[PDB]
Amino acid sequence: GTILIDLSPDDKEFQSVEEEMQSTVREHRDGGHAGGIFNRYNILKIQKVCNKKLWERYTHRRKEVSEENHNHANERMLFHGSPFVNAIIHKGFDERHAYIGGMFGAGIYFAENSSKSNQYVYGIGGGTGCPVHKDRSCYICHRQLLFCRVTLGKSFLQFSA
Amino acid sequence: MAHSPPGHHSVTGRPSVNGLALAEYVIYRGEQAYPEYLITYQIMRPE
Ligand SMILES: O=c1cc(-c2ccc(F)cc2)oc2ccccc12
Ligand SMILES: [Zn+2]
Repeated sequence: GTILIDLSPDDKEFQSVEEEMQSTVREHRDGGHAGGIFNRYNILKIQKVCNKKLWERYTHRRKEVSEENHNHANERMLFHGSPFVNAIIHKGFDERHAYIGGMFGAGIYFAENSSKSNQYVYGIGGGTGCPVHKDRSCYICHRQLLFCRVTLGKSFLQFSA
Repeated sequence: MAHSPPGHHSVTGRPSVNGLALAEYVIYRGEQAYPEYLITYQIMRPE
């Protein structure tokens, strides 16, 4: 039931999503090993992801969290980069999309920094890079990120390096 | 998938060394996220 609608570059919604993408790039402590060396992106397309069933699954759960947290979902817009982006947009997020080995346990991980999610597009640690050239810093091959609505509710704060 | 810490719905990873890093977040239920935008892009070689 998923359909993808292209946004026009003229649309304010395209433009605000582009700005969040571009303005949250940072340098990484790996010198670009995982994700490549870059200060900015060439945005080729932005599509709106529409699935009624998946949306209702999200809002149902959001209302539950909200009612457990003084009517505050603590909703954010955050990036996610994954080899499984195509399954995610058709079937939703589930246990198969979790980072089993992540620093905060097996769950599904999101970032404020678009460049952090970019490090996972080709797998954990950047995997072997693009399928075509085996290059984690490929400047040719087309990459995809998700910009996602995420319900945090009451969030456990972990200070960490 | 693990469980949220008892009494919580997510974990926030607050950066504590790299002063330029933003936060990272973990949820333990797939229903707590909706993939709203699909962005297709290239990284650009610095000049
Ligand atoms: O966007 C992310 C995807 C993933 C990710 C991890 C393992 C997978 F198998 C798929 C995606 O990990 C992250 C860790 C920190 C911040 C963001 C991410
Ligand atoms: Zn390539």
